[PDB]
Amino acid sequence: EFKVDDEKCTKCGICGNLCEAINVLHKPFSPEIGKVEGEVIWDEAYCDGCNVCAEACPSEAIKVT
Amino acid sequence: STLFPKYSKTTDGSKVIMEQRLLQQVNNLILDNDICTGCGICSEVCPEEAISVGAVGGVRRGLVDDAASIHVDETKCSYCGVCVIMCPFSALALKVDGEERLPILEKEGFPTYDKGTAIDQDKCVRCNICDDVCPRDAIDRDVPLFEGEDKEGLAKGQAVELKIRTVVGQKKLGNVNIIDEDCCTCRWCAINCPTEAITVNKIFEGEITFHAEKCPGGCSTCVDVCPANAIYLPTPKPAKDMKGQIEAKIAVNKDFCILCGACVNACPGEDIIYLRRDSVKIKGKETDLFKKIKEKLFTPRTSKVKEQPSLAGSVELKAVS
Amino acid sequence: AFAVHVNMERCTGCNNCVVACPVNALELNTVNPSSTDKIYKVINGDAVILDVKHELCAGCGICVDACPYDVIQLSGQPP
Amino acid sequence: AKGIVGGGCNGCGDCSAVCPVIKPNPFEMGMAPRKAIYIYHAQVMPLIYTVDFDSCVKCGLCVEACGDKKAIDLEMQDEFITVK
Ligand code: SF4
Ligand code: SF4
Ligand code: SF4
Ligand code: SF4
Ligand code: SF4
Ligand code: SF4
Ligand code: SF4
Ligand code: SF4
Ligand code: SF4
Ligand code: SF4
Ligand code: SF4
Ligand code: SF4
Repeated sequence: EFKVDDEKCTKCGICGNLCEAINVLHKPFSPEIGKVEGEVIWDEAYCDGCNVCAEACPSEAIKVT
Repeated sequence: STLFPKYSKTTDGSKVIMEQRLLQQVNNLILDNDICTGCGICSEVCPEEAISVGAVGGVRRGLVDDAASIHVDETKCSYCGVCVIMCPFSALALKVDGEERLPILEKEGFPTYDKGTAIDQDKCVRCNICDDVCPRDAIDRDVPLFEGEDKEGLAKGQAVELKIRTVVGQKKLGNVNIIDEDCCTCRWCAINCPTEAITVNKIFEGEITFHAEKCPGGCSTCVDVCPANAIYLPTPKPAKDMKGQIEAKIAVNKDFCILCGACVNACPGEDIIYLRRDSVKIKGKETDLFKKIKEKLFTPRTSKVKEQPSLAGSVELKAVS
Repeated sequence: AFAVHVNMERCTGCNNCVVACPVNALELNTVNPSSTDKIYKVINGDAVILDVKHELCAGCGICVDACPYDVIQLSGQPP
Repeated sequence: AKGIVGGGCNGCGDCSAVCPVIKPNPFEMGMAPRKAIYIYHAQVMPLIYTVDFDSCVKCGLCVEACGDKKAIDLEMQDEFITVK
C-alpha cells in the first residue's frame, strides 16, 4: 500500500503531523551534513484509504493505495 | 561620606541585576544568564570598558555557580545601553525606572543590527523544519495542532481543504514568524527551509579558520558553547574506510558560523581558532562612536595560554597582526 | 586565567583531572606544542595545581566534569 | 576666538535633554540624577554645561542637539597655563 519517495522528500513534518500512522523521526541535526535527514515510518494499525496526506505533502513524495 | 549613589549587584535567580539607586531614579542593567553565549561583542563594544568576560565554558556547561558569563563593573557602567543594542542574542536589557527603555535609540543616537528576518507566508507550508533546526528558541510558529501529538486542531481531514473530490488549491493553516530579537542570523532555517521562504542575512561577515592539528582532543568546549552549532567533531570513519587518513579533531561550518566569538573566548588551546569580522550590517545611519566600535570589533583575535596574572578572573586574547 | 580549588580531603589520586585537562593535554597531544606547562599533577595521592598564579586555566569545566566524586570547585569570579 | 561666530554655550539645556548617560549629582550629594553633560544646579554662575569625560560615551547626540552654536568639543584636552 504505502510508499514514500525519499528521492523527493524534504522531511517536512506536514505528513506526519496529520495521520497517527506517519511518525517522522529527524535524527539529530549536525553541521557535518548541514542538512535535515530522517525517516518516515508508516504503521498499518492506524491507516485508512484517506489519502489526505498524499496531497498534504508539499512535494508529491507519497503514493498510497 | 555620601550614601545615595547605591551601587548593587544582585543575582536574582538566573538574572544578574546590576543597579544604581538614587532617591527616585534607578538604573537596572539586567543580564539574562540563560541566554548569554559567552561572546565578547559586549566587552569589545562597551564604550566605558566595564564588561569583562568570565568562565565561558564552565558557565555555559553549568559547572559554575558563583559567576555569570560576563562581569560588569556597575560602578564604571554609564547605562548608555550600547551593550543592549550591540548584543547579537538579546541577553542584556536596560530598565531605567521600571521599564525597558533605551534613551539612545529614543534620540536615534546609535544604529541597530539589521537581522532582516521575514517568512513569506504565501510560500511557507507550516513544515516544522525551521522550528526543529533553530539553534535558539526563536521561531514562533502559530499553527493549530492536528492529530499528530495531540487532539485535532481542526481534523486530519480539515488539515487539507477538501470538499466532501479534489483538494481546493492550498491549505496553509495558521501563521509562522521569527522573533526578531532572538534570531542570531545562523541561517540553519533559511539553508534548510523546504520552500526558500525565509530571508535572514548574517549580521557579521568575515572568516573563521580551525587548525585542527592543534586541538588537544577531549576538549569539546567550543562545540558545547557555539550558539549556532556550527562546530562539530568530525565523525570517525569506520574501518575498511579510513584509507590512511586518520581523522580531524575539530572543524566548523562557515555556512552557520555567525562570527560571534564564543568559540575563541572558550577554547583553552593556543591558536586553534582565528576569528576576524569584516563588516557589520546595520540600519540607522552612523556615528563617530560607531566607527570606533567597528574598529574595535574588526581586529583579528585568537586564543592564548598563559595570559597575565594581574587580570586573573577574566579572559585575554591574542592580538593578531 | 581563572582559579581552581581542589578539596584535598576527599581527593583519591584518581588522576582523571590530570588526564582530562585540555591545557595538560597540549604537550603530548598537539602538533607543534605551543605551551608545555601543566595545571595539575597528583603528588602524594592528591591533585596539586601547579598553576599558582592562575594564568593557564580557561574555565573549560572538563576537569570539574571529570572528577568522579565532585571535589574540584571552579571559580568564575576574579580571585 | 576659535572662530565660531554664532557663539558658544548659552545654557539652553538641549544637550542634557538628549544625553543618554545618567550619573549621580555630586552637588545633590548623590541623591539626584544628572546626564554626562550637565550643570550642578540651575543657579550656577558660569552657566556653561561641563561634560563629564569619565562617563561620556562620545555618542555625539549632544553636538547634534547643540547645533549651530557648536559649543561642544568632545576631544578637548587638559590645557596648562602659567600665571605670575
Ligand atoms: S511525505 Fe511530504 S510532508 Fe511528509 S516528510 Fe515527506 S516531503 Fe515532508
Ligand atoms: S492515507 Fe490517510 S490515514 Fe493513511 S497515513 Fe495517510 S493521512 Fe494517515
Ligand atoms: S554580547 Fe554576548 S556575552 Fe555580551 S551579553 Fe550579549 S550574548 Fe552575552
Ligand atoms: S550599558 Fe554601556 S557602559 Fe554599561 S556595560 Fe553596557 S555598553 Fe558598557
Ligand atoms: S521551514 Fe520554511 S516552509 Fe517550513 S515552516 Fe519554516 S518558513 Fe515555513
Ligand atoms: S537564523 Fe538561526 S536563530 Fe534565526 S530563526 Fe533562523 S535558525 Fe533560528
Ligand atoms: S563557530 Fe561561529 S557561531 Fe560558533 S562559536 Fe565559533 S564564531 Fe561563534
Ligand atoms: S578548539 Fe578549543 S574548545 Fe575546541 S577542542 Fe580545541 S581547545 Fe578544545
Ligand atoms: S577548567 Fe579546563 S583549563 Fe582549567 S584546569 Fe580545568 S580542565 Fe584545565
Ligand atoms: S579527579 Fe578529583 S579525585 Fe581525582 S585526582 Fe583530580 S581532584 Fe582528586
Ligand atoms: S552645550 Fe550647547 S546645547 Fe548644551 S546648554 Fe550649551 S549651548 Fe545649549
Ligand atoms: S557625547 Fe557624551 S555628553 Fe554628548 S550625548 Fe553622548 S554621552 Fe552625552
